[PDB]
Amino acid sequence: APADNTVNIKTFDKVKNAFGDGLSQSAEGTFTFPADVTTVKTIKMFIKNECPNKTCDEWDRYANVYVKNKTTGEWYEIGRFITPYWVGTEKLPRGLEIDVTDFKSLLSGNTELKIYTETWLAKGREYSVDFDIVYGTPDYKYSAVVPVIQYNKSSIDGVPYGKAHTLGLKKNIQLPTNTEKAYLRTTISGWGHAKPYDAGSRGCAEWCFRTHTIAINNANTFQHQLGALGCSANPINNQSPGNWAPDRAGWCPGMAVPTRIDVLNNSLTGSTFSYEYKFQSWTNNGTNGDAFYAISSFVIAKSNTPISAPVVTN
Ligand SMILES: CC(=O)N[C@@H]1[C@@H](O)[C@H](O[C@@H]2O[C@H](CO)[C@@H](O)[C@H](O)[C@H]2NC(C)=O)[C@@H](CO)O[C@@H]1O
Repeated sequence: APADNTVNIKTFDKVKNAFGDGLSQSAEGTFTFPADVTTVKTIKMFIKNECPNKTCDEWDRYANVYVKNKTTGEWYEIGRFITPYWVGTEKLPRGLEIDVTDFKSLLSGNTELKIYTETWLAKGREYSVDFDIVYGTPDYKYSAVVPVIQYNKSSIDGVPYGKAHTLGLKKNIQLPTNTEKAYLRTTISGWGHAKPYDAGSRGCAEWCFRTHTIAINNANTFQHQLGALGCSANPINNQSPGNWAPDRAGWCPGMAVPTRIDVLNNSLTGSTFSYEYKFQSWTNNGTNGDAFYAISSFVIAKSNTPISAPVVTN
């Protein structure tokens, strides 16, 4: 049979995210992706950060990429990473890799993308992003994705962690009746060294290890352990003198923030069910700054027959 092909799509080419008068922390652009995605098996996004000769904002910054929903105009976070300290991603020839297959329905035709870095220096960060589309035979011909929650405009725009009440994490999701497979895609990272510290002088939410929970129809169904990823083993090991090696809770400097995939029960199909993201209980005493969990959680619906995006309500 004709060999299944892989197409590479180049979009951002050495774009700069920076902070300054005539500068911008984000860069957006429209790129042409093939129109038909019915045979797309995988899409890999590669982010190359060019930071030669300490020419960039040397801090380990929060950064992310979005695809625009052509009809609603809403930006969906397709990938998130923390810039390495001092250097770029040169240690990785193709750059940081994040699977964005879940968004194949949005990556068709002239598609608008946005890349942001929470950079506060004019030096900023420079990137080049390309995508590999691998065609073959996906088990499901059609897919639809919609965000359940997105508190991710920046690290400090994440959900405040440790306050008396934490609202905005509960929604209702309505899956199409023709849904054959459904699952959640979640990306969460913590900011801050808020007190009280955990043993080991670990403040929240950057350093304190936590396991969060997703409850479906009130039943605790999935668990998200934000533990040690093994930052010392990071291939981008040229980050010193920055504090790159110790483990943060669920992330590392110079590494993509992990994508958590939770497969929903087929009994949920053709139903509206409750979704609730619950952070592990903690109370900020407010003596050492804030704590925030930048989070985006999407629900993907797949079927061999055309499927509309699931409906999310409060
Ligand atoms: C990924 C991560 O958590 N990075 C931290 C940065 O966010 C910190 O930078 C500080 O970020 C806040 C919020 O954007 C700014 O208000 C603050 O000015 C900025 N501070 C500096 C010195 O750039 C950073 C420093 O605390 O620590 C990590 O890099």
